[PDB]
Amino acid sequence: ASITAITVENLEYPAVVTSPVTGKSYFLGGAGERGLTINFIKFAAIGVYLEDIAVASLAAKWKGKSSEELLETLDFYRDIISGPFEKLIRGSKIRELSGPEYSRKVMENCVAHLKSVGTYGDAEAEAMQKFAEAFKPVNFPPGASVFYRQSPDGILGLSFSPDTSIPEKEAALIENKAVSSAVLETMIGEHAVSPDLKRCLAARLPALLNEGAFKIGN
Repeated sequence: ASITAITVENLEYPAVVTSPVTGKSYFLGGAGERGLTINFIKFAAIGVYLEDIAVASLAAKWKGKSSEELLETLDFYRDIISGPFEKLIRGSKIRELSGPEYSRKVMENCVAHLKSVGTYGDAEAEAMQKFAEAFKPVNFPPGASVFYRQSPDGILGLSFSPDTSIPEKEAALIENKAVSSAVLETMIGEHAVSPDLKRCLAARLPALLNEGAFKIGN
């Protein structure tokens, strides 16, 4: 039919979001849940937004592929993760979480990843320190959100909100190529814990990739 909003555990993810920081417009690629290993306890919801130009970019290699084919093609997610377009990730809590509580397990996966690809030098350790620091003064009562703005120019912007509305400014800009893609790498890349996100993107992209390009209006 047409692109749609996704609701996760009562956390609405709009079909379209426009960034107040770069003016770029994104479309919902998919949403997912993320919880713990104790009974599986769901803690947060996650939505991956891709800039509208991402469609033209992915078109040549992926238009025509079925959702079944996309889901199994690791190379599909590498074009999503490292594609020449901005990505926006919004994590919204189901269960209250302080900055550090949350930033804790996010940095875990990120540090691991960077280590397994040989890109975790001082610069990378420094950037992750700035990342931890941006989360310290923040708290995430259910409904509250963190917006990771992954710039194509190697910037990772960090925004925090009381609800699911997008902030007008960012609390921090982390300038490191490897780290900029790390967060998205941990959610939809090869060694992603939960399939939820990868499955959702495989499901909703085929419809789009076939309509050529896609511009979220003037």
